[PDB]
Amino acid sequence: GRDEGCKLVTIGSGYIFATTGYGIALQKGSPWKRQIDLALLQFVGDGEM
Amino acid sequence: YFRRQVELSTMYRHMEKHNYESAAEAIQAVRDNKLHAFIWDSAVLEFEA
Amino acid sequence: LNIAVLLGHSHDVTERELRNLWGPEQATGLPLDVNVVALLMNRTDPKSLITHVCDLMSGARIHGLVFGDDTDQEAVAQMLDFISSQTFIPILGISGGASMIMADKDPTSTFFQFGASIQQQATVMLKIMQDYDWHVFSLVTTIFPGYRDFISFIKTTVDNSFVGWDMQNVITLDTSFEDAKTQVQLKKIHSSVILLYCSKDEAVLILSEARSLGLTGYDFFWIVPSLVSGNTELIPKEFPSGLISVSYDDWDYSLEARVRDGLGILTTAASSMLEKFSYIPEAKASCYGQPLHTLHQFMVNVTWDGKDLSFTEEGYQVHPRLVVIVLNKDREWEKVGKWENQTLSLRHAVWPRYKSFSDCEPDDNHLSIVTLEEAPFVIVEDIDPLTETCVRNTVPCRKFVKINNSTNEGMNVKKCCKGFCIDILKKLSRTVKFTYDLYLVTNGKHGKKVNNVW
Amino acid sequence: KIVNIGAVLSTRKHEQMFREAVNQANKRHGSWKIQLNATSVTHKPNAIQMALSVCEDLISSQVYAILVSHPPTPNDHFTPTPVSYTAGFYRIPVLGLTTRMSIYSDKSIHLSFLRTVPPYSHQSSVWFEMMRVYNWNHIILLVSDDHEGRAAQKRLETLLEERESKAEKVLQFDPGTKNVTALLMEARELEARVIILSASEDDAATVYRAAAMLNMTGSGYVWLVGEREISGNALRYAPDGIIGLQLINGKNESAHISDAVGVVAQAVHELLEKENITDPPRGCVGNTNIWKTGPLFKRVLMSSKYADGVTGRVEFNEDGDRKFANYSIMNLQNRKLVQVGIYNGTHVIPNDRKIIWPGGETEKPRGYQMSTRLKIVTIHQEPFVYVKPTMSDGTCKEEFTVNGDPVKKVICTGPNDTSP
Amino acid sequence: EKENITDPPRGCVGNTNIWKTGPLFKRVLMSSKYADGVTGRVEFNEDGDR
Amino acid sequence: ASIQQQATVMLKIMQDYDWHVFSLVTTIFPGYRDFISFIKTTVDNSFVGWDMQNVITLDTSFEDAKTQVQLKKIHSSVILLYCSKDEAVLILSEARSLG
Amino acid sequence: NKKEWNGMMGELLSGQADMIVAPLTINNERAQYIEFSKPFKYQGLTILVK
Amino acid sequence: NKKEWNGMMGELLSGQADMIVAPLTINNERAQYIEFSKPFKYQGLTILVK
Amino acid sequence: SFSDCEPDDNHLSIVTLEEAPFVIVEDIDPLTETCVRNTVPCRKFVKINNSTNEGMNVKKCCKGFCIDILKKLSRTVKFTYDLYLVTNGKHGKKVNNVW
Ligand SMILES: *[C@@H]1O[C@H](CO)[C@@H](O[C@@H]2O[C@H](CO)[C@@H](O)[C@H](O)[C@H]2NC(C)=O)[C@H](O)[C@H]1NC(C)=O
Ligand SMILES: *[C@@H]1O[C@H](CO)[C@@H](O)[C@H](O)[C@H]1NC(C)=O
Ligand SMILES: *[C@@H]1O[C@H](CO)[C@@H](O)[C@H](O)[C@H]1NC(C)=O
Ligand SMILES: *[C@@H]1O[C@H](CO)[C@@H](O)[C@H](O)[C@H]1NC(C)=O
Ligand SMILES: *[C@@H]1O[C@H](CO)[C@@H](O)[C@H](O)[C@H]1NC(C)=O
Ligand SMILES: *[C@@H]1O[C@H](CO)[C@@H](O)[C@H](O)[C@H]1NC(C)=O
Ligand SMILES: *[C@@H]1O[C@H](CO)[C@@H](O)[C@H](O)[C@H]1NC(C)=O
Ligand SMILES: *[C@@H]1O[C@H](CO)[C@@H](O)[C@H](O)[C@H]1NC(C)=O
Ligand SMILES: *[C@@H]1O[C@H](CO)[C@@H](O)[C@H](O)[C@H]1NC(C)=O
Ligand SMILES: *[C@@H]1O[C@H](CO)[C@@H](O)[C@H](O)[C@H]1NC(C)=O
Ligand SMILES: *[C@@H]1O[C@H](CO)[C@@H](O)[C@H](O)[C@H]1NC(C)=O
Ligand SMILES: *[C@@H]1O[C@H](CO)[C@@H](O)[C@H](O)[C@H]1NC(C)=O
Ligand SMILES: *[C@@H]1O[C@H](CO)[C@@H](O)[C@H](O)[C@H]1NC(C)=O
Ligand SMILES: *[C@@H]1O[C@H](CO)[C@@H](O)[C@H](O)[C@H]1NC(C)=O
Ligand SMILES: *[C@@H]1O[C@H](CO)[C@@H](O)[C@H](O)[C@H]1NC(C)=O
Ligand SMILES: *[C@@H]1O[C@H](CO)[C@@H](O)[C@H](O)[C@H]1NC(C)=O
Ligand SMILES: *[C@@H]1O[C@H](CO)[C@@H](O)[C@H](O)[C@H]1NC(C)=O
Repeated sequence: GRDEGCKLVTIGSGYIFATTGYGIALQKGSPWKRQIDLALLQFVGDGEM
Repeated sequence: YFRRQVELSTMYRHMEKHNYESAAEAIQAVRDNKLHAFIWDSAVLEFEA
Repeated sequence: LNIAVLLGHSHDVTERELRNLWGPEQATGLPLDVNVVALLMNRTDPKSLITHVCDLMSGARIHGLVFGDDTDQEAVAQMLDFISSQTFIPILGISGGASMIMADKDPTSTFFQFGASIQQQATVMLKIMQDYDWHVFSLVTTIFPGYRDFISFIKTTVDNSFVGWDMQNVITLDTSFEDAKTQVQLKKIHSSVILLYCSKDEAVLILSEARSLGLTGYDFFWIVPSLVSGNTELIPKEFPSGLISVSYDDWDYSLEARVRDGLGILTTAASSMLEKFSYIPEAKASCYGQPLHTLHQFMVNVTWDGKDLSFTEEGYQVHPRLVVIVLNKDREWEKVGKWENQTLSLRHAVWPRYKSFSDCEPDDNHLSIVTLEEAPFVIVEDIDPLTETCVRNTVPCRKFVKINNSTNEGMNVKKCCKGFCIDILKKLSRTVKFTYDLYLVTNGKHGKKVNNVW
Repeated sequence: KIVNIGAVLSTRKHEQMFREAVNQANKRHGSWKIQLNATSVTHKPNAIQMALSVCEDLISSQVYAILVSHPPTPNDHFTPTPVSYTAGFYRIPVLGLTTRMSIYSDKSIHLSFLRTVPPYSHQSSVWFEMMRVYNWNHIILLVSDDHEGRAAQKRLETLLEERESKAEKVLQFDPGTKNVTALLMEARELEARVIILSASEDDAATVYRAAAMLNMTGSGYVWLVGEREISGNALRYAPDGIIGLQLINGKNESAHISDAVGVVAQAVHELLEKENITDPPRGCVGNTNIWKTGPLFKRVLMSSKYADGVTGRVEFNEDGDRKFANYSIMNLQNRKLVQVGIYNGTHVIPNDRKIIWPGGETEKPRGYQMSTRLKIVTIHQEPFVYVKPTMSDGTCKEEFTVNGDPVKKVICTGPNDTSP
Repeated sequence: EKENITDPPRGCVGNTNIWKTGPLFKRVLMSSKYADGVTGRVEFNEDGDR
Repeated sequence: ASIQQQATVMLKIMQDYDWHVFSLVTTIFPGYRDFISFIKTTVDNSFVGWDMQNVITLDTSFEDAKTQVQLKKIHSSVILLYCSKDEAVLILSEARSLG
Repeated sequence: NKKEWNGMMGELLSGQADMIVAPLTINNERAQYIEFSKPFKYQGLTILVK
Repeated sequence: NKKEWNGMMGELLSGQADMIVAPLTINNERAQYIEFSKPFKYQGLTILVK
Repeated sequence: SFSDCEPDDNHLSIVTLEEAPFVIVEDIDPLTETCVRNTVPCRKFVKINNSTNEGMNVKKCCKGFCIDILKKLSRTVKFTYDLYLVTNGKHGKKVNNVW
C-alpha cells in the first residue's frame, strides 16, 4: 500500500500461513488486564477500529 | 451489536421484521428469492459458495 | 361486618355522610351482621389510635377499620401495620400518611394501603418522559426511606432502555446540606430533568438552594412523586411554576367515594368468605393478658363498582387512579393528566412552559422551526406503535392535521424525522448550544405571494 | 435541668451499674449544666402492653436515649419493632442492643434505629476474610430466609466485587419443609465442597439430619454456620468438626451496657456542645408535628467517632453497626465447643489449639475436584456441527474423508428442531 | 456587627508584617447594598465606583 | 526579568516537558491583566495545540461555597497560581484539604 | 425488569453445562459477564446476495 | 508576540481600500472580523498533473 | 510523596520497538524543539560509544498506529505512562535464560 510502482502483491491472504494476532503482554498479576480487554473490545465494538 | 451502534437503527428495524430461526432457513430463503441479502461470517459463505 | 371508621381533618369532610353511609350502600346484603362505627379524632397521635383500637376491638367485636389521614406522617401507617400484625384485622389506609409508601411489607400483617407502588409510579413518570421525549436526565436521591429498591428499579430501567435513556449518575446525600460537599454534587447537573427523592421540607430546602444557585431554570425540570410532595392543600415556598408532581389525591375523586368503595370491598370480602366458611367473626377479645380464616390471601380477584379495584401481591391496588399535576403562575397545583386502564393518556401533549419562574428568565433558548418534506433532507416517518419512541438519531415533530375539508378543527400528530437537515440542526444544537422547536407546515410549499399573501 | 434516659431493663444490679456510669458521665465532661435520670421498663409478655408501657414512658419523660436491653424475650418472634416504630413519630433513634438481623438493619424499615450490634452480614465478611486466609473462591450458599437473605446476598455480592470475581451457587427456600436433600444432592455434583448456611435452629437441624442421611459428614465437607445454627437440637445434631463464630463480650451484658453508656454520653455531650438544641415534645398533648432536629441528631450520632470502650475502639459504620468487631472461632470436637482461633479487625489470630476438620488431617481439605467429566452444550452449526440420525440404535457409521481420515463422530443428545 | 475584629498595627514602630484581612475588608465593602442616600444610590461593581 | 519573560521561561519548561493540558488560577494580585494577556497571546499564537482550560478567578477571602466549586472545576495537570505568598499558603492549604 | 440470558449462555450460567464449544461471538457484552480465551478463528462479516 | 493580517486585509483595514472585488476563499476566520458578501461562485479544489 | 499517604499506582513503564506502520519514531522540530501534538515524546538511551555503558536520553517524537492505540487507552483507561526505547534489540529471544 506504499509500494512505488505496485509490482508486489503477495500470494493469498494468510490462507496457507500462521494467521495469528497481535496483543499486549501484561505482567502476571496485573489488575489492569480486564479493563484493557474491555477497552479493546469497546474499540473494536463500535467501528472505531 | 448493531442495536448498540449509532446509525444502524433503520437496518435494525428492517432486520427485526423477518428474523429466522436457523441459518439454513436463511440459505433456503435467499435460494428461493425470499431474501436478497444476509449478514454472515465470510469463510462459511465461501465454503457454501 | 362491624367496621370502624375514623378520620382526621382532611378536605373538611363532615361525619354526617359517614353515619349515613349504610342505607343505600349494600343493597344486596347477604351478611346480616354488617354495621358501621363512624367517628372522628382531634389529633393524629398514634397512642390514642392504639387506645381507640383497644376500645373498639372489645367494643362488640369490630372486624374492620377504614382510616384516612390529613397529615404527612407515614409512621402512623407503620403503627397500623403493626396493629394489623397483632389484631389480624384487615385495615384500609386511605389517604394522608396512612397510605404512604413504606419500605417492605410483611406477610404477617393484613394491613392494606390504596394506590400503587413507588416503582409503578416511577414507570408512569418515565412513561411521561417517553411521551415528552426528554431523555437526558439526572437523579438526586437522599437517605429518604424506600430508596434501595427504587434506585435499583431506576437502574434496571435505564439498563433496559430501548429508548436509550441518558441518566446522569446518582447524586447521593448522606446527610442534609453541608454547603461544602452537597453544593458540588448539585452543581454537577447539566441535564434536563432533575429527579428529587427526599421529604417535603427537605425538598423545600433543596429547591431553595437550587434557586439561590440558579439551578431552577426551565431547562432544569423538576418531577417529584406524591411522597416527596406531601399535602396537596399546603403549598410552601420556593416552588418553580411548572412543578410536575404525580399523586392521587384528586379533589374531583374525593374521600367519600374512596371510603364507600372500600366498604364495598370489605362487604364483598365478607360475603365471599361467608359463602365459603361459616364462622366469620374471629378477632381478639381484649388487649390485656396475652390465623385460621382471614381475608389477606383471599381477595386477589375483585372488581367492585365496575372499576378494577383488585389487590396486588404486595398489598396495593392493581389499577388505581393517578393524577399528574403542575404548578401555574397563580400558586395553584392544577390537574393536568389522568391514567388509563393499561396505558397512559395525557391531555396537554402540547407542553406549556409557564415562563414566570423568577424575576427574569427569557425564552431566547428556543427557536420556532418549520420545514417541508424533502427526501434527501427532511425524511418524515411514522412513530413506532410498538415502542412509542422515535429512535435517538431521529427527532419528533408535530403536525396540525385537519380532519375534514370544510372544518376548522385539526389534531396534532407526532411523527419521526431523520435526514440531512436533522443532522445539521443537531450539530448546530451541539455547537451553538440552543434548543429547537420543530413542527411541520400545513399551508403548503416553500413560499409564493398570492396578492400580498404568502 | 433533668433529662431522663429510657431503658428496657429490669435487673437492679445493671441499673445500679447504669446509674454509677451516669454519675461517671456527669463527672469530668465539662461545666455543662444538665442532670441525668434513668427510666427503665420491666418484663411483660404481652407485646401490645409492652409497646403501651414504652410509649407511656417515652412521651411522659422527655428522653434522649432509648436502649432496648432484653434479647432473651419469651416471645419467639423477638420484636423490638414497636419501640422504634413509636419513636419514629419524632424520628427518635432507639439505640437497642438486642437483635442481629438484617431485617432490623434497614434504615428504611426502621426509621432511625441505631445499634452497636452487627448482623450476620459482618459474619459473612469475617468468613470472606477467612476465605482470603485459606485461599478459596467457590462456595455453596444456603439461606433459609428471604427477607434477610436478600441483604445477605447483596453483602456477598459486595464481597465478590471486592474480590472482583463471582461465586458458584446460592440457594433459598421456604423453612418448614424437609426434602431440601435434593438441593444438597444437586450441590454435591459441583466442583467445590464449601458449605455456607444461614438458617434458624429448625432448618439447621433439618439440614444436619440431611447431612447425616446423604453422607455429607465424610471427608472434605467444609461446614460454615453462625449463631442461630449452634443452639437447640441443631447443636446436638451438629457434626464434630463444624466451625462457629461468636463475638466476644456480647453475652456478657454489663460491659456492652457500659460501652453503650459511654457512647450515648459522649454523643449527648457533643450534641449539647452547640446551640439551638430542640427537645422531643409530649405526643399526647397537642404535638403531632415532627421533631425538627431529627436529621441533625442523626448527623451528630452517625458521625460520632470514639476512642473509649471496654470491648475496644467502637465506631459507627455507614449502616450504624460496630466497625471491626472481635470474634471467636470455635470448633466442635466430641460434642464440645473447642476454641480454635480469634479474629480482630482485619487479621486472624489462630491459637495453638488443634483446628480439627470433619475429614482427615488438621490441614485444610481442598474440595476443588479434578473435574475429569465435562458437559458440552452446542447448537446445530451448519459449517461445524453436522448431526446425522443413527443407523439402528445409537450407532455411527465410520465414514472416511477425502484423505482417508475416518470421521470420528460422537453420540450426542439433541432436542427437537422447534422448541415450542 | 460581624466578628474577627482585626486592627492594622502601627507600622512605624516595631510592626513589619502585612495586614492579613485585606480581602476580608474587600468582602465587607465591595458587597454592600444601598437603598438610601442624599446624592442618590451608590452601588458596587467589580471595580467599586458610582 | 519581567513577568512576561518569566512566563516565557515557564512555558518553555512546559514545552520541553510537553504538559499540554493545563489551567490558570489568577487572584486579584497586581499585574494580572498583562500576565493573563501574555498567556493568551502565547497559547493562542502557538502552533503546538495547548489544551487551555478557562481562567479561574478568586476575588476575596474564600466563602468555601463557590470558590470550592471553582477549584473542583479543575481536572487538568498543570495549575498555574497567581497570588501573593500568604495567599499561596492559603490556596495550597485549601487544595490539600479538598484533595 | 431484568434481561436474563437464555440459550447456551442461559444453560451454562445455570450450571447445566460445562463448556460451550461453538463459534463464540467474542464481544464487549459477554466480556462483562464471563472471562474469555484466545480465539481460534479469525473471520469477518459480509453480505450474501444473488 | 502578536499575529497580524496583511495583504488584501492589510490594505483594506488601513482605510486604503474600500472593496476587494476578487473571488476570495471565504473562510471562517476572516469572516469573524469583517462582513462578507454573498458568494457568487461555487468552486472547489483540484490537482494539476502532467 | 507530596504528602504522607498518597497512592501512586497509575504510573506505567512502557517500552516499544520501531515498526513502520505501528511505531514511527522520528526527529523533533529543529526550529521550535517541539513534537507535533499527535505524536508523543519518547527517550532513547543513546550511549556515548561502544566502550562505556552510561549514556544520555535523546527525546524523539512518536506517531503511528500503536501510538493511537495508546492515546485512546489513555483516554479510556485514564492512566499515566512513560515511553522509552530498549537498545538490547528486537522483541524477545531467550539466550540461555537471558531474554
Ligand atoms: C488487631 O488490631 C489491630 C488494629 O489496628 C490490627 O493491627 C494492624 O495490622 C498491622 C499488621 O502489620 C499492624 O502493623 C498495625 O498495628 C495495624 N494497622 C492498622 C492500620 O491498624 C490487627 O487487626 C490486629 N493486630 C495486629 C496483628 O497487628
Ligand atoms: C382540634 O379541634 C379544634 C376544635 O376544638 C379545631 O379548631 C382544631 O383544628 C382541631 N385540630 C386539628 C388538627 O384539626
Ligand atoms: C385471578 O383469576 C385468574 C384467572 O382465573 C387466575 O390467574 C387466578 O385465579 C387469579 N389471579 C392470580 C392470583 O393469578
Ligand atoms: C377502563 O376500565 C373501565 C372499567 O372496567 C371501563 O368502563 C372503561 O371502558 C375502560 N376504558 C378503556 C377503553 O380502557
Ligand atoms: C377531502 O377531499 C378528498 C378528495 O375529494 C377526499 O378523498 C377526502 O376523503 C376528504 N377528506 C379529508 C381528508 O378531509
Ligand atoms: C370527516 O372526517 C371523518 C373521518 O375521516 C369522516 O368519518 C366523515 O365522514 C367526514 N365528514 C364528511 C361528511 O365528509
Ligand atoms: C427520676 O425518675 C423517676 C421515675 O420517673 C422519678 O421517680 C424520680 O423522682 C426522678 N429523680 C430525679 C430527681 O431525677
Ligand atoms: C424427596 O422427593 C423425591 C422425589 O422423587 C423423592 O425421591 C425423595 O425420596 C424425597 N426425599 C425425602 C427426604 O422424602
Ligand atoms: C460415605 O460413607 C462411606 C461408608 O464407608 C465412607 O467410607 C465415606 O468416607 C463417606 N463419604 C462420602 C464419599 O460421601
Ligand atoms: C463481664 O466482664 C467484666 C469485665 O471483664 C467482668 O468483671 C465480669 O465478671 C464479666 N461478667 C460475666 C457474666 O462474665
Ligand atoms: C443552629 O444554627 C445554625 C446557624 O448558626 C444552623 O445550622 C441551624 O439553624 C442550627 N443547627 C446547627 C446545630 O447548626
Ligand atoms: C478487640 O479486643 C482488643 C483487646 O486488646 C481491642 O484492642 C480491640 O479494640 C477490640 N476490637 C474491637 C474494635 O472490638
Ligand atoms: C422433533 O419434532 C418432530 C415432530 O414431528 C419429531 O417427529 C422428531 O422426533 C424431532 N425432529 C427434529 C426436527 O429434531
Ligand atoms: C472569622 O474567621 C473564621 C475563619 O475564616 C470564620 O470561620 C468565621 O466564620 C469568621 N467569623 C466572622 C463572622 O467574622
Ligand atoms: C435623579 O433624578 C430623578 C428625577 O429628578 C430624581 O427623582 C432622583 O431622586 C434622582 N436620583 C437620586 C438623587 O437618587
Ligand atoms: C562515538 O560516538 C559518536 C556518536 O555519539 C560517533 O561519532 C561514534 O560512534 C563515536 N565517535 C566519536 C569519537 O565521536
Ligand atoms: C560501535 O560498533 C558499531 C558496530 O561495529 C559501529 O557502528 C561502530 O564501530 C561503533 N559505533 C556505534 C555507536 O555504532
